Order: sequence, then C-alpha cells, then structure tokens
Amino acid sequence: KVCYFTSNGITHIDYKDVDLLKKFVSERGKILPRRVTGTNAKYQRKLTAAIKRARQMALLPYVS
Amino acid sequence: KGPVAKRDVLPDPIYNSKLVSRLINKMMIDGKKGKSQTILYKSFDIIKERTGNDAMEVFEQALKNIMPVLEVKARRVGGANYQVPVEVRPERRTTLGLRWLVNYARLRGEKTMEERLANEILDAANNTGAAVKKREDTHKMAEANKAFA
Amino acid sequence: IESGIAHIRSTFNNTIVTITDTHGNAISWSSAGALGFRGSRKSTPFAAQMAAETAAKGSIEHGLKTLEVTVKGPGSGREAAIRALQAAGLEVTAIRDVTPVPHNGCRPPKRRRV
RNA sequence: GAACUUGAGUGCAGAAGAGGAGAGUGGAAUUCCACGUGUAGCGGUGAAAUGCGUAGAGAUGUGGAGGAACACCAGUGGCGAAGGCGACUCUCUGGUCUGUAACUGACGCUGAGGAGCGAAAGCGUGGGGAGCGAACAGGAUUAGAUACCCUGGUAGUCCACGCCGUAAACGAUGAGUGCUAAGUGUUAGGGGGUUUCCGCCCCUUAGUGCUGCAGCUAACGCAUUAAGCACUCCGCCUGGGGAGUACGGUCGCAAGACUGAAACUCAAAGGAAUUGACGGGGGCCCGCACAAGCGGUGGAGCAUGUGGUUUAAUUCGAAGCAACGCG
Repeated sequence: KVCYFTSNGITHIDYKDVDLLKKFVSERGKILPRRVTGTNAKYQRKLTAAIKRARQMALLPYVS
Repeated sequence: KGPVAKRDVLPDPIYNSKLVSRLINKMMIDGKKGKSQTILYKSFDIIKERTGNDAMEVFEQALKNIMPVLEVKARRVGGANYQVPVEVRPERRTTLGLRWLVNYARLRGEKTMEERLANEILDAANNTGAAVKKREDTHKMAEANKAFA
Repeated sequence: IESGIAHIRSTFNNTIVTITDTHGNAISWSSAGALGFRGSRKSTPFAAQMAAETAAKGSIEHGLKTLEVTVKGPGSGREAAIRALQAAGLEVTAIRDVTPVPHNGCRPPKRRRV
C-alpha cells in the first residue's frame, strides 16, 4: 500500500492526535498491522508506541 | 466402479402388481417360485376373506407402516463408533419393508406361512406388529443419534 | 421482564446457556448435561440447540422476548443456539463474540501427548 | 630517526533499536473471597471414573485481594559478545550505523594463562505462592503401568543477595582483513534526475533473507552473511569402546564442574547419497477385499483327509496363506 506519514510529511506522531490514532486502531480496539495500514516500519513502530501511550492515558481503548 | 441397476417382472395373474412379484422373488427358498406363489396367493386370499377388502390396499397400507424413513449407518472415527442417520432412498424403503414382512412373518410361528404372512400383514396394517418393532426401533435409533446427520 | 441477555458458554465438553437479566440476574438456566445427554453427546451442537430451546422455554414465563446473545468459550454450538433462540419464539438482536482472551496472563496446562 | 592517511579512534551532526540496570504505573484473564439471580448438575475422557455439588455448585453482575507474563505491534523486523532481550514512563548508562571533513597519525588485530558474563535445573538465607508443576496420592488404560490420560498437589517456577558454572550454550560454521558474477525482498542512513511535495527511477553504505555464476565439496549444499581464493592469531582432531571413567589436583555448602589417562577390547564405528522393503506416514487406485445381501461352516450325526497316541507295521511324500475328500 501507500504510507500516510510519508504523504503528509509528518514526523513524530504526537499522541495528542487522538482522531488519527483512532483511524489506525481497528474496530475491536486492536492495532492494525502494517499490511493493513500501509505505513513504514519506523512509522508503524512509532504508531504502536503512540497507541500504547495513548491507551495508558485513556486516549485510546484496550477492549471494545 | 459406479452404480449398477436391476430389473424385475411386471405382472401377477391375480393381483397385477410389480411389488407383489417382488415379494414372490423374495421368500423363495432354494429356487422355488412355485411354493412362494402358492403361499402368496393363499395368504392374500385369506387377507381378502378375513377382512372384507381387496388385499392390495391392506398390503400397501402395511408397507406404508413398515417402510423406514431413516436408516442409521456407521461412521467410526477414532474409538467412537458413531452412527450416522441416513435418509433412505425409496427403493431401499420398499425392499427393507419386504424383508421385514418376510422375515418376521416366518419368524412368528403359526400353522402355515400362509397364515403367518397373512396375520403379519393384518398386524402391520393396524400398525402394531412384528416388523413395526423394527420400524419403531430404527426410528428411535435415528431419533437419539440425530446430532450427526 | 421483556429484555435480557443470553450468555452462551460452549466449551469442548459442555454448552451452558443461561438467559439472565441485564445487570446479571439469571431467569432460567439449562446445560447440555441438564437435558440428559451424559456422554460425549454433550459436545454435539444439537445439544446446544436443545439447551437454547429449554432456556428459551424457561425464560418466557415471568418473561422476556428480545434477547442479546453473548457467545463465550471456544466450542461448536454457537450458531445453532443463536438460531434456536429465534425459532423458539424470541428475537436475537446483538451477537457479542466474547470468549475470555488473556493477553499473556497465566500459563496453560501442558500439552496432552507429552 | 623523520613524514603521510587509507587501517584504528576522537570531533561535529543526525538516525534506529525488546542493549542494560533502578524505581513507578496500567488492562484483559486465571485463582480466591463476600453478596444478589437460581437449581442439579459440573468437570473430564478414546470410553469412564476419582473429584467438585442442594451445607447451593457450574453460569452470571459488582467489588476486593494477590501473583506472574506483557495480546494487537510482531515481521527469515531490530538490538546485544553470548546467554538473551517484546506494555508504558522517567533516572543513569553501553554499543552500532550513516554524512563528511576538523583532529591524532599505525596508536591495530589475535590472544595460552588470568578476570568477568553465563538459559534452565539445583543449592543457602529471608520472603512469596495466582496459574503451572517434578516428587507424591487416588481413578483409569493395561498381562504388568513406579508411564502416557484424568482429578489433586510438595519443592520449584517469582523477588533480593550469595553459590553452581553446565545445555543440541547451534549457523552443529572462532576472530580479523582483503579480493571473487548476478537477481531480489527487507532494516537503518545518505546522495542524484523532474516534482516544494506526493511518488518513481538511479546510486552508495552498514546490517538482514531467499534463489543463484565461477570456485569449493565425498555428496547434501555454501556461494560477497562462503563451506571460494589468501594472510595473521587462537582453540580443537588424529579408529570405536573402555570414558569424560579412575587416580591426583583446583574450585564447590552440596550436587558436581574442569584437567584427564591405562590395562583391556573390536576390525570396525561413521558421514553423505542410491536402489529397494517397511511405517500403528500422506495421496490416488483396484480385487466378493470392505460395505449391501443371500446361503453356510463352527453346535449334532456320519463320510473323508490330517495331526497326536497305540502299535509288528499303522509304508512313503505335503505342513500358514500356497499341507489337511492332497499324490
């Protein structure tokens, strides 16, 4: 697929972007893998780090 | 391999039916159609006499009571011995009905198989009878094991 | 009552269905072993169908009509039990496929042939 | 003795990483506990049974306690010398890679002995115990079953410190360096040709996969991540067993580790690959092979043949299928 973050040129994903992270998080609450969201390796690593930190501030869910 | 099929002869000089000659070919001991035809016509004449009907309709009614809807075959997986219920195709319905008539008739015991087959038809007509034990027990085995299909 | 939630727990032996009230108050319960099947027949999805039928019969007294069915436990009788709640006079609206997933948690008991 | 900058390192600048150590926090779930619902089962198996249960279980809702690992990310992905390291955050801290040009100017590599790290089990001390679980108990299977199966469950798994110092500790491949076709994913950089971009292509690093040329090899295979062609250094091998044994020594609380023979014994042990055969391995197929049926044999009486035994001889020959109303 095509990467999002290379397109909009955006670097460190900034956990505060709860709606963008809400786009990347799946329907049940899981992180979608790289072959679904189409990101890079580096950007998928920072995405999953972002989602876990935003989960610990209840910006993102665990189970739904 | 594939399925092969068979034939049978159309009339009977009294009672012109296919299936009555199918019963004539059944109950033949040692290659004697003559004894089975004599036994058969004396039995159907008793069924026409003792109950004032034509014995064709009593005989088909008895068949309808005996013909089982559901055989239960075998399917052994592991050490399980599962039985699987099979919708019987109607040829085997007719032939299991004829086997059960013939076998439980000669298994009853009276003072001819004329009388034994006649009374077995008269019992399977008014459904309570000896072959209908096998009908009921096969349907109970299919009713209990219906979880597999 | 009119509305409740149907907890089905189908594991490799038994498929226990309890129709409860929304803040968890069991109206009626029946299992695959409660119907009478004692052997391995407990595992068949027909017993789960029968258990959903008996739970549906028990639920419609003081009563309830529109269910909300929560599938729990890894088994086989989930589809027949959802379908048999419909055919026994009830309505099944939502289907929550919620088997208890540990993330990493406790360690399982050992594999069997070893 | 004097210079040089390629090897090595420092400087500056980024980049990535489950690299490590200390502390703190989170969400499922398992177990346990109390209360509400409620009634006869639950659990488990190839089949069952021991167990749990009307003294109210299993299910279910809420709450609490406690321990351990951190689903999704997650990937022949990354990092580390190896063991290994997967939630998150901070504190301290190790290394790498990339762009050079600022510096040093051969400062480098290997390394017996030594010092350290070193999975898991184990040991000592104090805690901890939810799951699992040696040992151990009951039930099953079984000729037996100190086993596999099931129900329980001690030490242990966990943490702190100290000891052991062993693994199929594996890439079954020591470290360093140079040279020797390609294709292709991927990880982290950099640079170019249009586009500010998006993006495509190209180029170059360092790491990581697969297929592959020469070359190597006994073959399988390796092939720029070498098992090629070379040089340096280290460790190790010289038939199998005896045997990693014994003695001695060092270390250890112990269990044991390391070093390590000989008498004696054998003419083999072994690797890779081929052809078969076999599998309580997979696929496909076929045969009265199975199923679907019909009639029997095995029970009785006798005929007949054969084993044993009696015999003067019970003539000799056949002996699972494929001998036995056979010559």
